[PDB]
Amino acid sequence: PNIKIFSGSSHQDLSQKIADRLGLELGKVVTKKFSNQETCVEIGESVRGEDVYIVQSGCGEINDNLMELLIMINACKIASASRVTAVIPCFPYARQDKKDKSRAPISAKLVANMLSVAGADHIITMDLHASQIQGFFDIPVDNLYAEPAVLKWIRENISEWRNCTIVSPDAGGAKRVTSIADRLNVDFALIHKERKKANEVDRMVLVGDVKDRVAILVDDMADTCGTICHAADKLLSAGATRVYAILTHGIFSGPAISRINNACFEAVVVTNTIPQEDKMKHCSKIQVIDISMILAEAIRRTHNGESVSYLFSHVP
Amino acid sequence: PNIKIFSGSSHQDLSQKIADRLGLELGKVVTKKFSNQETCVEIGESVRGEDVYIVQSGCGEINDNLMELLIMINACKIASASRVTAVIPCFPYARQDKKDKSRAPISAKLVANMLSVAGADHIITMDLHASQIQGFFDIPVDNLYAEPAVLKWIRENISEWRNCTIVSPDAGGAKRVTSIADRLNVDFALIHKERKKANEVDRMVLVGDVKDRVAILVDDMADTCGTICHAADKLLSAGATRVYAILTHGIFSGPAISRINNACFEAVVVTNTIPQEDKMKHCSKIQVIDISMILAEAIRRTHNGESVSYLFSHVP
Amino acid sequence: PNIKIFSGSSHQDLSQKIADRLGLELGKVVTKKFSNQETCVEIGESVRGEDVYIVQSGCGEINDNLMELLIMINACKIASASRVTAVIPCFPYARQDKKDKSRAPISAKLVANMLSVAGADHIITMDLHASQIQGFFDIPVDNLYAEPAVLKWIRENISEWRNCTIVSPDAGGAKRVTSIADRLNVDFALIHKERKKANEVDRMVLVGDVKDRVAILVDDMADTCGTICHAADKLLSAGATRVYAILTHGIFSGPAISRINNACFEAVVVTNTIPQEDKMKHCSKIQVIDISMILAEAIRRTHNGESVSYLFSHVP
Amino acid sequence: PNIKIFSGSSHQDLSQKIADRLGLELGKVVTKKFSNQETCVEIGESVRGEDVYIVQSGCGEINDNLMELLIMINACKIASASRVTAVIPCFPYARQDKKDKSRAPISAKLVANMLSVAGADHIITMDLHASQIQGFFDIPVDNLYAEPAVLKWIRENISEWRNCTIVSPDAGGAKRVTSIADRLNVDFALIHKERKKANEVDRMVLVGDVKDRVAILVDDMADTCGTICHAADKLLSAGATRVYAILTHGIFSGPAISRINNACFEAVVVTNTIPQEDKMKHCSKIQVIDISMILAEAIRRTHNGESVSYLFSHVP
Amino acid sequence: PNIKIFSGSSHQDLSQKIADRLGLELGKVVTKKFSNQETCVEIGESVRGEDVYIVQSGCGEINDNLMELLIMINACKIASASRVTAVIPCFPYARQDKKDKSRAPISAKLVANMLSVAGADHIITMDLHASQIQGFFDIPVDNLYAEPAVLKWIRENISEWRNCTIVSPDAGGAKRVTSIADRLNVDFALIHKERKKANEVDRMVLVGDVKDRVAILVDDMADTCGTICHAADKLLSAGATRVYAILTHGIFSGPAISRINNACFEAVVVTNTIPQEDKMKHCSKIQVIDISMILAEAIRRTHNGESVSYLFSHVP
Amino acid sequence: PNIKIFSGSSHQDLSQKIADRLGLELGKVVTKKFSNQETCVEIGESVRGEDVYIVQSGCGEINDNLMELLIMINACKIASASRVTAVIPCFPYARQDKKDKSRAPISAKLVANMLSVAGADHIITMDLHASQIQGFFDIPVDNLYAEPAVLKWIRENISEWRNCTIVSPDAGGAKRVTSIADRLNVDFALIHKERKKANEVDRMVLVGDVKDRVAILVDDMADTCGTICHAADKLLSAGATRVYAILTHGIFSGPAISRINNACFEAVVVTNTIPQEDKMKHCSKIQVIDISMILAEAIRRTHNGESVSYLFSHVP
Ligand SMILES: Nc1ncnc2c1ncn2[C@@H]1O[C@H](COP(=O)(O)OP(=O)(O)O)[C@@H](O)[C@H]1O
Ligand SMILES: Nc1ncnc2c1ncn2[C@@H]1O[C@H](COP(=O)(O)OP(=O)(O)O)[C@@H](O)[C@H]1O
Ligand SMILES: Nc1ncnc2c1ncn2[C@@H]1O[C@H](COP(=O)(O)OP(=O)(O)O)[C@@H](O)[C@H]1O
Ligand SMILES: Nc1ncnc2c1ncn2[C@@H]1O[C@H](COP(=O)(O)OP(=O)(O)O)[C@@H](O)[C@H]1O
Ligand SMILES: Nc1ncnc2c1ncn2[C@@H]1O[C@H](COP(=O)(O)OP(=O)(O)O)[C@@H](O)[C@H]1O
Ligand SMILES: O=P(O)(O)OC[C@H]1O[C@H](O)[C@H](O)[C@@H]1O
Ligand SMILES: [Mg+2]
Ligand SMILES: [Mg+2]
Ligand SMILES: [Mg+2]
Repeated sequence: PNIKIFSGSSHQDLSQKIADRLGLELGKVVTKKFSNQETCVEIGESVRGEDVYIVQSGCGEINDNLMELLIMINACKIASASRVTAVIPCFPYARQDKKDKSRAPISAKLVANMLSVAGADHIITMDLHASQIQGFFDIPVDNLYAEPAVLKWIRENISEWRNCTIVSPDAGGAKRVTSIADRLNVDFALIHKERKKANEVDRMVLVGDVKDRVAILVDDMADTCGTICHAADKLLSAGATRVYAILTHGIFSGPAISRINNACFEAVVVTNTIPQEDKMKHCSKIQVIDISMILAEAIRRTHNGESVSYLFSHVP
Repeated sequence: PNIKIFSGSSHQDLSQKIADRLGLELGKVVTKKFSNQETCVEIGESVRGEDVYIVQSGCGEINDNLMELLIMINACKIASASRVTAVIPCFPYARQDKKDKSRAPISAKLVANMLSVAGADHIITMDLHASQIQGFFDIPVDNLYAEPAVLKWIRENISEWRNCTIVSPDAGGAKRVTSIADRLNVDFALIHKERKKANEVDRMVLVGDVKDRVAILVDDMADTCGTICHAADKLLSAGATRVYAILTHGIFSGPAISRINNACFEAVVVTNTIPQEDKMKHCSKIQVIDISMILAEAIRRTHNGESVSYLFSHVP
Repeated sequence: PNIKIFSGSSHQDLSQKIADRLGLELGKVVTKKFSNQETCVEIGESVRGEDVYIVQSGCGEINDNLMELLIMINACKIASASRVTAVIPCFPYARQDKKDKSRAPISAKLVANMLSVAGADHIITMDLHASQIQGFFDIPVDNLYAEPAVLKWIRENISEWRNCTIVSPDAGGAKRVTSIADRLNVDFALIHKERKKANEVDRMVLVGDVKDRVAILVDDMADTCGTICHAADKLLSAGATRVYAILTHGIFSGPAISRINNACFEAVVVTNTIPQEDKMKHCSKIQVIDISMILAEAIRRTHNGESVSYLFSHVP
Repeated sequence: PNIKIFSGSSHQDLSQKIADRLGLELGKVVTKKFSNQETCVEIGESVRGEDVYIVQSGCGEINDNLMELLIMINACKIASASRVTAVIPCFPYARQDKKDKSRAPISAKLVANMLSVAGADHIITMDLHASQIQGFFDIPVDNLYAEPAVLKWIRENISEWRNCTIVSPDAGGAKRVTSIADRLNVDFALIHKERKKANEVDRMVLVGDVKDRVAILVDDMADTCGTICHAADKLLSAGATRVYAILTHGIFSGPAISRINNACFEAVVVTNTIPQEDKMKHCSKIQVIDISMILAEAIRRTHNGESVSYLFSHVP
Repeated sequence: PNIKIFSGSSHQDLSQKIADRLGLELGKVVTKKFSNQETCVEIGESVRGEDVYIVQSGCGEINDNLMELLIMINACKIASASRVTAVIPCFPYARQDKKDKSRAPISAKLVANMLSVAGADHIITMDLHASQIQGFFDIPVDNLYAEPAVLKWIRENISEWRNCTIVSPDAGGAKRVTSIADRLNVDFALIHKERKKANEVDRMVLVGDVKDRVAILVDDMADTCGTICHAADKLLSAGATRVYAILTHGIFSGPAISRINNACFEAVVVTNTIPQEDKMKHCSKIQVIDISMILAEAIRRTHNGESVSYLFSHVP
Repeated sequence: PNIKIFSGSSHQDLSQKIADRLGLELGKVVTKKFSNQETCVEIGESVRGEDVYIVQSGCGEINDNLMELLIMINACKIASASRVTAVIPCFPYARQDKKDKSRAPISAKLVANMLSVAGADHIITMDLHASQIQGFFDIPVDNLYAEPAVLKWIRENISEWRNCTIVSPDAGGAKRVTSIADRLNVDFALIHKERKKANEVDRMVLVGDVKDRVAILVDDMADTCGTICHAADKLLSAGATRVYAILTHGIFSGPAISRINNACFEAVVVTNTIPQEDKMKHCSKIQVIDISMILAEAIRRTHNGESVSYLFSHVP
């Protein structure tokens, strides 16, 4: 079997980068819409007995892209592909990973079931919002970390990183922030927005010392940037000299760009798990860490039957 | 168990009509989008041990609506509903019902599998593009016909219906047209657009006599109205006095409204399996047959454990 | 893995032809009946890690043959075959492909589920009564066409084929007839037997012109030959000079042979998806198109991981 | 839900007896064959929300009957039956319950899987050839014993039953014979036909004393009656005064009737799990124990949610 | 259907309390071991059409208890129970909820799959180590909180609770601690043990102010009490006046009792999701919050088809 | 793919013998217990695309070992092993192979389902208590016989084996004993313990002649040795000169060692499907037949795609 890399409509630049790093051309696929807005998928080459990797991030037109991915997976399976792997850099519906409300769906589990029934044999993803999403499948799920790339960026772009403090913008980010602070041998802090019992002012509590130090906000994603912007205001109010925000998934939906442009961030750093070209044109603060080499190495090692553990300590 | 009727965002007027005919209020659901365009479903009441019917047509934002339906089905199932029925008046991806091309997906089968894995126990639909889609599920699938309502409309709105000829706009509609012509005891004709071997003019062949008679075009759906418009030009060129078009699913996507407005149709008749309010505002030729009574009777009989065979001979 | 071709009891001559065209000997199998008429299957060689193809048509003792096929598939799967493919030239129960009656089974879907649970990984079949039967499986299903062979036979055996008209014996055959007429660039006609509302005479309506022309009846199968015989009487009554019947599946059950012998057919042409040796001995009108080369090429390309699209335009 | 009893073509007299004992009329079903010998099933009444019991023994046209049963189960399931129970008095393919040969199918497991995929929720059967067949399903399987009826017949029809010896015709029947001998407080013996290493004479070894005593052969079934006839010759050669044969399943296929008529049996006693009317007309030695009351009580208790343990100690 | 409460061997006192609060006697079950240490389960009464709740905590002989629970679930399912619910107060293998190591199993997902294949229709559990474990099933999973009972205990047993600080013993407990601190309107702190890069001294970092205040350690479980004991030493070293530890699952395996007896805890508070009678006899610091009323109310509401949302704000 | 042999904690000496006979080192696995007695499995090497064989007998801590095996299977599957085979020399819960009691679980079927859901693709086992357990899986199950090794031991260790009688200790062993007696061309006898109707003395009935002959007791297993010890007393009381006991599974749980030491056995012969080192230290009568060569040959032939039928006639 040979590696066949197919791109959905979501992140075709990332698919191209992965294919170039693998020394391959992208597989021939026409991914369009019928007139009635139904997804049209036209695989333009044989995938018989091939090791098919479909790159599709959960971003942009989320349901459009997920349906595109499912249809492409099913087409490859029925076309007798040896193995179909869904490379989903940003897993859609990952934040709907539990039922903590009455009648609430576990949409991440539904997406996992849909991918399984479409015929996916393997999932490659980066920085799942909850790592337990790996357990939502009965197939192997690669949950790659952007943490080595984040550490590289911090050590190369922040002069006073050895005296910095890594800040969690919410309680759920504590593990990620503590891991990064341990790897950098720096202090960490946590910011919590307390629960909205009524319609008074949202107030943020900070635990840890950030006074007269550079604060690096690290989180898994910035959708509306309410979390990171509120954390940034709190950090400046607490005496932080400079505030950075580093995310792996830059969704930047809704008012995020205006929020960041009016915030105090020295830089907002995201990976290219989601296309950022449009976002960077309206926000100069955004910088992008390319993770295409990580995904390409993961695909290559999956095809060659080699461990991907190397990707959790080094940036290829 | 009690009937609980929930509406998706696709066709809420039809859901309201069904609920009124059942003497019920629509179940409390908030069906919106998160900022990143992920589907948000908030069922506002208990469905424990209830007989849940979710009305969602395949129309408008097709993938949005289908994801909404799947999430609502899964939420109801996890919320311990006694039974979850998907009332899908127009089945999405129904035209992708076979693999007659290399690497082509069977998207209808994928949609059926997704509905099954979401937890649907029963499907109620009207005039499946292919009746074999019933076989795409392992659960009961009600394939209701709009034919009795179509016959009622023909007998009440076309004065010379006894001398009319029912015309199939393509080869695939032949069974539907022959059934309608048999029930009306009238002649039938078939129109075929021959295959596009090269880039010459599309030419249509008509088998049957339509000269100096009213021609009624009957088809399962009109998406772009290319089929019915081309058939209408052919019918007028063949000597038909007046041309009607009767569909059960009025999709009217893309250039359909301009096509119909510039066509020669006496009337374009569709059911309300898809919302038509916007379409009727731009095309006076469109008239709507309400099928909400058929769907309401089907839901009521399903809940009461009664046969729906009555719906195939009478309009309630 | 190597190709292993196993024959059921249904069509062993076709299995032999396929094996010869593949340059193989048929796999050693004893397919008999126990005393109590239970199916006895004794695979006489190892199939470990082999690519097993089991040839069994739906014909003769239908349930006997289907049980034989299921038992052989399961034996091969438990015997650790790399892949088990059911080569079913005529799919049994294919006409029971929908539920258009109260309490009616979808027997084609049940057969598909039984084949899936027996362990079939791939289905190769010719001219499914409904192409949507491909969607009854979650495994790849090859629906081969006899149309290229039919076109070859028409062009080589009917002198006036360029002025002929291809006739559908019922409404459901319209797509097949229009496709053949397009490929031959000839006229087409359709014959419909209207629905039996009471016990009066069955009357047939013909749409299209067949007067003073050769009429070729093309259908997917002739079980009792009531359809083709009634169509032939109608065609002669309408002024057709000569009438041919071309089918892909010659079932010829019940009164079919006497019907054909007393009909006006110039020739009844079927493929050898079903054994015809016995039928030809009692009806001189029957001629057979060998499709063993099509099936052998399909099996060879499936084993070699090559596209079978070539089989839809050429007869090997 | 109400009890609905449907009969297949196999044993309709037993179905009638069960229905009469339940105070019900048999459900309206037409079970015939299409012209091409495909099974035709036409359920003539609604089974919506009903507790459906389908009676079909594995006998006669075995594959015909099993396909009939599967199609009826699937039709009832798709017709929205509350529960579908397969009442299979003699389980087909029960003797193919293991793989003790290379490439041998486990046909009993395949039949169980087919019944499960057809939609059976419950199996009621009598005296499975191997009780472990209960484990071939994931649904409850009632394995009823004919042993209480056998003990009743022995105590009422054999005057010297207290001095009799119960004889196993093979090694596999030892548990059944020991259980019966324990319940009767009588001696037991075992007869073994040693393995056919070459083409010499089949010789039978008897362990236990049967001299000058009545010998009762007890086995689960008599298909060809080779086992019981050879055992009877051995028992007479060993000095048994009279020889009885008691089976629960009288298959009597092939040469069984001539074998019994030429044997020395005082009586051959079978239950009516298989129709015996034809067999009794050609063999006066055959007597029938009616087990319809056992099956009717099992169905009634299953419907009422009551234990069937009473059936293992008493004959209702 | 009626509530049937069955106890495994793990926590029979809790099962008795639940049954008393439900006004029921525990179902008759013998749960012992065969001589070869295989689990023996003997359900002593009919569960036909019953709503069966099996109480079995993941504690003590973990694999013994889990196998007991699976066997009891399967026995109830095969015994035709209407519904089988596994009441698992402490979910076993819950800490193995992700694959963050090479070749690491997701044991929680395996346990969920085993419960699903045993036939569980519903899971009721308290304070899952990861709430995403709800997504490991395709059945409803009730993840009850001990938080209302914890808040009640804090407000009734700690005089200076309004000036206390709730402390997370690790980064993963941050959400639980922030929720509790929000509900009490008190400060919170977090303690992190940094990663063991080499064999130097384990050092703990504290973020937040605990000086001269009562510190309440809140975590989901205390297995070896290394986390809470190390956190307690850190809290005293940081100037906390008194230190409490509140857990929902008191596992107290290995050296936990000696660790607590030599620690500085004012009280170690656990629920009775795990039996604590033996632990309290050797550690006077341990106090138990009874949660049997929460579980009993959850079971009663599940049986009655009522929401359990009331249990997340009130202690019944 | 390469053979990877992994050992559980149950029988590591047998795993070592298998690995040596295969010329391999055992795969690196740490199989321990967490503090709370949860199974900890740490596979120490890549199994990507490997043919993994996990050796784990059902013995010792039965539930501990079975959970270990399931966790290791699941870890190998998620670690992308090409194929995972469970080598289970003594199948746990094999005696719970049917439901012959009210509410009784079929624990063997549950174990099979658990192995299937863990991801096992193949099962290799020796002398299943019921061969129908092969039918409890949908994957191939190798049921190897210790009979050739038993025959070798008899012919090499019992001087008067040609005049011996092979004795079944119960009715269920009759097939095994008759097969062995046929292969040795010797007499056979059967011993039955009649059912315990009340609390009187257990009495044993012997059918067959053992007077003044060596008696060889052959059974599939000796758990408590009650069966073989009672049979030995009966055989001596019946005039047997010497009594041997040959089992394939020596469980020897509970009072078995004291029972054997106080019995009259010339030798108790078992295979090493279960570790016997501890048992032999307290009972000199126990001798061990090594079957590691049989298991190693089975694994090697499974990997090489060769028949294992040779293992049923010869000891490698
Ligand atoms: N150091 C690590 N940190 C986090 N996750 C890891 C780590 N090592 C492995 N994983 C997880 O395990 C998966 C597979 O691990 P890998 O080392 O590539 O080999 P294997 O597939 O045999 O376990 C990765 O995709 C990742 O999800
Ligand atoms: N021209 C065609 N007309 C009809 N069916 C086709 C055609 N081409 C392909 N198919 C269908 O697609 C199946 C597989 O197509 P093929 O071209 O062999 O490659 P792939 O399996 O990769 O799709 C065929 O078995 C057939 O059912
Ligand atoms: N005494 C018995 N001997 C043999 N099988 C039995 C016996 N009692 C029960 N069974 C088996 O258990 C099944 C169901 O048992 P039953 O006592 O009716 O209640 P439950 O279904 O709750 O177990 C029966 O159909 C039969 O297969
Ligand atoms: N306030 C809440 N906090 C956390 N989990 C909740 C809450 N409300 C509901 N849940 C979760 O949802 C499950 C079921 O919710 P409930 O309100 O009882 O009704 P429904 O089952 O219809 O959703 C609970 O068992 C719990 O896991
Ligand atoms: N002589 C035999 N006696 C008993 N069981 C056998 C015998 N031959 C084969 N089997 C069973 O069949 C299984 C596989 O058989 P084998 O001959 O190795 O080839 P195949 O897997 O192709 O059937 C064995 O593992 C065993 O369970
Ligand atoms: O401990 P024991 O019961 O004596 O030995 C196990 C026996 O139980 C079962 O019948 C096995 O076939 C053996 O004969
Ligand atoms: Mg967060
Ligand atoms: Mg059409
Ligand atoms: Mg923790």
